[PDB]
Parts: sequence; structure tokens; C-alpha cells
Amino acid sequence: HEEMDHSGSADVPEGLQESKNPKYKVGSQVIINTSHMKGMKGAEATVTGAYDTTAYVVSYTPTNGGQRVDHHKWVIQEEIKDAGDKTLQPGDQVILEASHMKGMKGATAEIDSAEKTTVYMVDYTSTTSGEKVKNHKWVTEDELSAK
Repeated sequence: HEEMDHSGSADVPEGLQESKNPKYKVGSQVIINTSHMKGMKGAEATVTGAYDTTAYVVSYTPTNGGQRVDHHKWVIQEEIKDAGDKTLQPGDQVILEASHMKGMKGATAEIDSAEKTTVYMVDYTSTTSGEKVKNHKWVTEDELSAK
């Protein structure tokens, strides 16, 4: 149950720029090489969106309480409240507009690191359950491998 909950959002943010020359085209098949959450490492995935933006590592306390989410990959420029286009810096405090999971939307987040890269939204087949996780947000270009 907790697998789909950690990839529980389905709305694409406004003003998000689709990638001009992504390494992995939309509709292409990739392998996820990162361990953000259980069931993703080495999973079969399909690219459903590719965008040129700034990806941030963030730390925040969920709005519903419980343990602090430490160094979470990723929230993007377009998911930070009132951010506009100015790049956020390490240590900056912000309000998250992202709702990837329960307690994230409206949380006070600290910016841990930032990077301009291509970020991908992907469908993937969980390696632990075998269930199709839809439009998971997000994985950067360097966390994907060509199928």
C-alpha cells in the first residue's frame, strides 16, 4: 500500500518547459539506477514526460507530523511556492507546492542542493511488487540508463 502512496500525485505543474533535446525521448524505455524508494532500483521504466528545470534536494517536516524527511530527491522549480524562475540556494527556507506524498504540500522545506538538469516523469514496474507505478515524479537524467 505505502508504495503507491509515495508516488501518489497525478497533476503536471504549470509553466514546466518540455525538454528540447532530452537524452531519453518521451515514450522511450529506461532502467532506473537510483534508490529513492523501495521497488525502484533496476526497475523497468517508460518515460512519460521530460522537462528542462532545476531539481532540488530538500528536507522538511511533514504537515501531518511524524519524522522529518531528510535529503529528499526531488522537488523542482515549478513545485516551490512563489519561486518563479530565480534559482534557490542551499539553506533557503521555502513552502512546497509538490504533493508527491501525504504531508508534503504546504510543508516548510530547507533547500539542501540544486542542479539544472533534465528531470523525468516515468511509469515503472516495481521490482518488489510487480505493480505498475504511474507517472512517478521525479528522476534526473543521471538516475536513468538506456534500456
